[PDB]
Amino acid sequence: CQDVVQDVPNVDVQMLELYDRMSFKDIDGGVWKQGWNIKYDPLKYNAHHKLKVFVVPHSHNDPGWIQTFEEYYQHDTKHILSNALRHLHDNPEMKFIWAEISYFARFYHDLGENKKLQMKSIVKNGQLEFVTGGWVMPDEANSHWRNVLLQLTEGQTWLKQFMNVTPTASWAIDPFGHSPTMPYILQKSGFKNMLIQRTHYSVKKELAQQRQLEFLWRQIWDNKGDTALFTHMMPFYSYDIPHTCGPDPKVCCQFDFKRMGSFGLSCPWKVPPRTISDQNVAARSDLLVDQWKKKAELYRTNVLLIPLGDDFRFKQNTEWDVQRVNYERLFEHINSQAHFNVQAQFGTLQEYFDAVHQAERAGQAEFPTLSGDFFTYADRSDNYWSGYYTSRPYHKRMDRVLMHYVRAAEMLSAWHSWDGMARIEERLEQARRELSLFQHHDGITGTAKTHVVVDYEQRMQEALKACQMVMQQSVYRLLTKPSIYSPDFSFSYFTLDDSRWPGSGVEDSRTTIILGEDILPSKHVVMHNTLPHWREQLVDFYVSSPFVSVTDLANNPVEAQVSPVWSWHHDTLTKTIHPQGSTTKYRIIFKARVPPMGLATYVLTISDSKPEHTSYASNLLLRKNPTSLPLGQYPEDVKFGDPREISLRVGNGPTLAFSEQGLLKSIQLTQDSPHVPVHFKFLKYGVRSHGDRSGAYLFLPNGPASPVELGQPVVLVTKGKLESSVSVGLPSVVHQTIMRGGAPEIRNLVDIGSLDNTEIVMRLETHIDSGDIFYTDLNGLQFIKRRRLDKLPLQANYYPIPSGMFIEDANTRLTLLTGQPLGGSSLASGELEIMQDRRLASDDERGLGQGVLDNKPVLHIYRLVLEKVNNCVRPSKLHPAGYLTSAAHKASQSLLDPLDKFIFAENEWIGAQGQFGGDHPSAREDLDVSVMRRLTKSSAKTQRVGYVLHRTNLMQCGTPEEHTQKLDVCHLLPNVARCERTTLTFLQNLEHLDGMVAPEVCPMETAAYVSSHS
Ligand SMILES: O=C(O)[C@@H](O)[C@@H](O)[C@H](O)[C@@H](O)CN1C[C@@H](O)[C@H](O)[C@H]1CO
Ligand SMILES: *[C@@H]1O[C@H](CO)[C@@H](O)[C@H](O)[C@H]1NC(C)=O
Ligand SMILES: [Zn+2]
Repeated sequence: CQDVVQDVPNVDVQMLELYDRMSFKDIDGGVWKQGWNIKYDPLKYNAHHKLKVFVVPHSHNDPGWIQTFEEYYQHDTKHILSNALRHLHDNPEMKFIWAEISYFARFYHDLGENKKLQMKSIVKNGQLEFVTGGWVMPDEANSHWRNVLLQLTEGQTWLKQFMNVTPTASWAIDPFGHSPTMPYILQKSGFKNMLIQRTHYSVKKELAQQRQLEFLWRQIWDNKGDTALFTHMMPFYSYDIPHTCGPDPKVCCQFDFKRMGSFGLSCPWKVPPRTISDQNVAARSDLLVDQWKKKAELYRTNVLLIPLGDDFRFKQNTEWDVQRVNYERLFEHINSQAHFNVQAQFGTLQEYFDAVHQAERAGQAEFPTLSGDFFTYADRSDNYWSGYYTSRPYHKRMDRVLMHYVRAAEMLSAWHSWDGMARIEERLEQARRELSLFQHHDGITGTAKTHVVVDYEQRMQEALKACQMVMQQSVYRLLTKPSIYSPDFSFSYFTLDDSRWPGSGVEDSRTTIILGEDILPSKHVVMHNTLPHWREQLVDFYVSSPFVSVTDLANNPVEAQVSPVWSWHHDTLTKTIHPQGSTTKYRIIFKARVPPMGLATYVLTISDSKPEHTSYASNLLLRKNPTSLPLGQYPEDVKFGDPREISLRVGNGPTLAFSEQGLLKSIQLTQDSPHVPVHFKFLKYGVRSHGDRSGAYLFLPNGPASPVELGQPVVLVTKGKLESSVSVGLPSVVHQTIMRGGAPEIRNLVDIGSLDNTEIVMRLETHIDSGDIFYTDLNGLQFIKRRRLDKLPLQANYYPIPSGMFIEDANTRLTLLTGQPLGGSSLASGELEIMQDRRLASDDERGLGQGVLDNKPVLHIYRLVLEKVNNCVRPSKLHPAGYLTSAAHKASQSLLDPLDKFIFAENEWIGAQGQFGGDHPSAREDLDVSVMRRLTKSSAKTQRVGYVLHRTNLMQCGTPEEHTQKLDVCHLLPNVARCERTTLTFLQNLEHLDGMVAPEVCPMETAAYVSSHS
């Protein structure tokens, strides 16, 4: 195993280091606005050394953006694919590449048998080539690596099954900036090459000058280079034809033959394309070859990539003809004129890369190594695209909730084979596809039109119902005596109880468990733990009486706490946002202990008075002019007081101090230790008056953020033995700090309401000497070092916070973990800030054609971890990575993969069992079973189950925390006959494993295994 902490990799280009030295000046470079006037030596090419040009036709099909997936399919894409099949079938030298498998699958299944055979032969013969092969071309900023892998797998599994091909070349031309998480997943999925486009214009200029646009991209912590994936970064401002033939768009536009008039389209540089003929072909070729040779100067080999395409192109039959025939004329003339020393032809992406690598092996070139990422993207001037790190935050949070449900449904149902009548495969397929579709760079990114966001949300809501049905049927099967198990596959044995989604305040969707001495006295509840180690976590349920006690299934009492159910309302009468307590239901809380990847059953029983093992929280309402708050049968009266500082401590954990406005002020780790200043504050950013306006994509603040005026907010304090909290109703936000004895949990119920042209940010102010350094994660997979640069505007210093961020000095670290991707930064030493929501009334000119005015209440969740780190073994000052401690990693896990809760729906569960998985191995804390998926249907003689194992890297800080079982996923299910290491998509066997034992992986590595069973 490589050491990912102490050996700083030596690479030719390290993006953080490049960022430190680069100038980022935005000067007019001539026709190539953001470059320079390229020049070439005409004698560089001759008969023995020609320029091989590959023109690769393509069509960017967004799965939802301005139209919904289905509307684009009906009005556009089905015609693109139908005409592609026809044209390629009839024109054998023509080529075309295809990226979005969601669309291709949709298409293919509406095809007649004869067309399917035709389609398969143009794929087999190489004319139609799939690039990447993912269900979509995912966003790279907000997406979790688990879902990037999920959608890549959904598309490639479809391609292998139906087209019998697995792409090894990736094409990502539209994501708004790029992540090293991609080469990481791709390289472990059999890929050999990848292409990217949207990177900072300054970076493009800088790398082009050094001919470093093609590089071996390795992970920032990879000293050896085993993760390296050859990468081609396109050099210009866009992937359209005007910006892909060469440096001058006025010239390249004349070579987009769809712009002569009958298609509506035109050249904004004022010169239109003209049909090629014998009279003008020489003059046209002169212009075109000149462009190619200039573009060729920016790269190292004599092989040139020339994409030919744009959004939803190759739709009309006449369009196929006008592009094909004109380019064929150009090719015939150019290739026959020795003096150009050029051999040009239509080609595919893989043809291009194969030719480049042949040249490389011929010693014609050597490529540089690079590590780092490509965020935050700006396509021009000061237009940094950091607004989409936060846009439509409701759905961003929904993404993470569905990510987890999918994982839990596939894992719970993988333990058995199911009869087709149960429709398990069918429901999981739908859940996987709706979630995969949302990874699209206009889905999770929050950059689609209002009704298209609605379409994605409705699809994820059906996916969530599908997962719940699979999960509850599975739990019923795993915890009912076999000889009693009698399933009705359309019945609800259990209903899921979720405390954080949609969230209290967003939607009253939780069911109350109704008990009564004169009716039903008890109720079974079941917790599932998808993680591969024993886990204890407090779980809460709503009950109809405060007098309830908890037992495990051997009837051992379990300590519990009951609290009122508090909800907040903007009292548009005394003009306050204040809490109300339920007089009809209550919350019971207790610690559930659940086996690794297993289940645990508990029983809640009502009594007529205080039970022996249940305690009650005290409640304090702080506001001047208080009024009473009745709580039905709750046994303790609410206490009142004037606003004041307060301090709390649950168990032996930290003591937190709060301001009189109910916000965190300081944290004291132990009895003795000091009160570390850590203050939460909410501020707002506005939009510029004149000039470029912020929009769904762009964040263009009219200056630093200004404090939200709070007034005298109402603070609610709940103090219990197991859980305490401090909640405050602020304008636009009900902010809550919850304590269970470890790092606190923070929840914000954000409702920007009608605050047009406003972005609400949540900031943490500390005195940690962080300087200009901070850390953010990439796709929930790794943490990268960021350096705030004052030579860049504020918006350029915002980065994706997909799951976490932290700042530290020599002794102290503050890490903020999130349950949803949002934008964020450290704008000053000791500060961390993360955007909560943004309402924008103007369009930001990137084609969306609307602002963001469809905001809705959303419950954001976080864990806040203050830690001493002077004793931790950290990477050197020069290392570009950072790593979490054990506590922060477990805190991220508690947000992304909590215990699932099921309430038995009927009165009596006959044959109920108390636990499942008590014999599963409890693996080391840095190891996770990211995916567990049965890959075969029940009629298959040999069952196959796939596992994706991921090991993160946690800092050594002096806490032994040892003694753990080795997890061998291949022996989790009985009767194993074979165990294989495979690509992460499970599509290719890479190693036959001895003894059918799957070894554990190294820190920061991810592996896949498939176990076969008789
Ligand atoms: O085709 C052009 O005119 C290009 O410059 C592109 O603008 C092209 O429309 C496309 O990339 C626009 N992309 C499409 C969509 O997926 C994005 O949100 C959006 C952001 O601008
Ligand atoms: C699938 O591709 C393989 C090459 O790996 C080929 O040998 C096989 O015949 C193909 N199967 C089908 C259904 O054409
Ligand atoms: Zn796009």
